[PDB]
This record gives sequence, C-alpha cells and structure tokens, in this order.
Amino acid sequence: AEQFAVGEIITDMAAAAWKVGLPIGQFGCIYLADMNSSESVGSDAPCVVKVEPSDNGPLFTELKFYQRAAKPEQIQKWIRTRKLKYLGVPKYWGSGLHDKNGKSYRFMIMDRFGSDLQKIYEANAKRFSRKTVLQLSLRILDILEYIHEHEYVHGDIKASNLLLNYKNPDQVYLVDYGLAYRYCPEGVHKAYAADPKRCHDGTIEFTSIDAHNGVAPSRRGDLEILGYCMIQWLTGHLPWEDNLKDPKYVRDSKIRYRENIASLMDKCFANAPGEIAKYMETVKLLDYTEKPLYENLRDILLQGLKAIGSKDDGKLDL
Repeated sequence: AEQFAVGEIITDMAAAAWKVGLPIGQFGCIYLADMNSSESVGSDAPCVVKVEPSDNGPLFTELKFYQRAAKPEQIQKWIRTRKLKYLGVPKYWGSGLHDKNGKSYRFMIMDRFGSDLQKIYEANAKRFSRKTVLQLSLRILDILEYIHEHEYVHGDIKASNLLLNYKNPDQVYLVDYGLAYRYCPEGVHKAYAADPKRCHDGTIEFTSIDAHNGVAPSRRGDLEILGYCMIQWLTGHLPWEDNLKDPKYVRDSKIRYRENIASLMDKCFANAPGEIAKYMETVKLLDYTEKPLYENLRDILLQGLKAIGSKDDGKLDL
C-alpha cells in the first residue's frame, strides 16, 4: 500500500502544512517531511512523517505520549530549569488523519535524526569505549528522569532505539514510544500486577526482571534495562545471550546475577569498572513503586569519568 503520493501537501489538526518526501533507510512506514513550500522535500529534510492505519494501537500510544510529554516548549522549559545542554526526547510537530483509497490512516510529524547507535556499535566491532558508555548513559538518565516525571516508562531501551541528532553527533535521543507505558496516570502508580491492556515484554536480552515476571513495567525496570545495555556496550556480550529463545533461562540468570552482582562483574569482565557495579547495586535497592534518586545515579557515573581522567564534557566519542 502506498499511503502518500510523493510530494503531496498534508495538513495536520492544527492546520499546519507539510510536504511528503521519500522513505528513509530502504524503519516502518516513515517518510522524509518538511514545511510546505515550492521546493521538493530533499534528503536533508529536518522532519519525518510516520503513517499507520488509524486502528493501529502502537502509533496511537506513541502519539499520546508525544502530545502529553514531547511538546516543543514543554521540553525547552525543562531544559532551562535543569541547566541541561539538551534533552534527547524527540520533538512532536503535529498529527492528523489521512484517508486514502477508502482506508483511514493516522500520521505524526517528528524530528528527523541521523544514525541509530546499533549501526555504529556494529561498525566498531560491537564495543563502545568506557567514555562513550558513561556519556550516553548520563544523557539517557536525563531522558528517563524526564519521561518518568511525565508518568511514562519506556521499557525498551537499546542501541537501535537511540538516534543521533542529524546536525550534532554528540547528542543522542531515545525514540519509539509505541509500547511505552503510563505507569503513573494522574499521579496514581500502577499496582504490582499484569496490565491486561499491555502485551509486550520488551526485548528479551535487555528487559527487566519485572517484565519477565509478567507485571507492568515501572521506573526501576527502565534503569535495570540501561544497566544491561551498558554491559553489552562495554563488553560485546551478556551472559544469557546464547539462550534468548528461552525466557525462563534469561529470567533465572537475571535474578541470580541481581542477587550477586560481584558474580555478574566476574562473568562479564579480571577488573570491572566500579561505577557499573555501583550503578546496579543502587538500582537493586529500588522498590517497584519507588522514585529513583536520579542525581545519585548520575554521580556514580561521573565518578567513572573522574577515574579515567575525564569530565562530563558532552563528548560521545563515536
């Protein structure tokens, strides 16, 4: 199905006009997009349009997240109060309803990014430096604190969901909120239980123990997912990576390694970077409904940067 005629002008719900260009990268139904003008949408376009049938659940979930939490000025306000260089939550530009060939579709206009981190990781023989991992993780902690404080949990952090700013290789953004989860609607935390609405478990190698136990994701699970990403990034591996077809094996391993983090460090690393063990110990202390002390997690990571004779200079080193 072609959802658009290439070069057509589409008008969103706020009457802003956009033009549609070609598909990106040979992701889903995602096309380059720009402000309506007399020029064609070029390969250096600054936006994308994501389009799915209107009965698609994930696009609707994602749209709601972006409308509630990613409004250009909502993000800018947070950046000013927190004295952040930037925030890696993509900006929402608009959305609408588009009918074609008697089918109804939903569309959403978003920032356009450069490469995902997974491609860059594979081009570096599946390693990121200690400097890179700490700098990424600091910015992901900023992002997670933001979304959590706006009642959502991502539940699927991974290098393929981390995109670089098209104009700035040192700024990383977390994308894909189609299976994001509003753990705290109206300040009321979800109970330790399954959500019948939700069916997703994250990505098996990175997902949280809570997710493996069949309960809805919460804040600690996001921090836990980031922990496993860090190890994967530093080492090229996770202990359970050859048994991903067997979830109960993966859960058993995660549960045992949480109970004994020094054995995780022994398995994954001779000498391990101490911030990682410290990070995971702090995450382990969290109850299901407990608010993380994000600034203490960031501190733990800053002490890793000090230990390699560096600082938080915002350099990803990719």
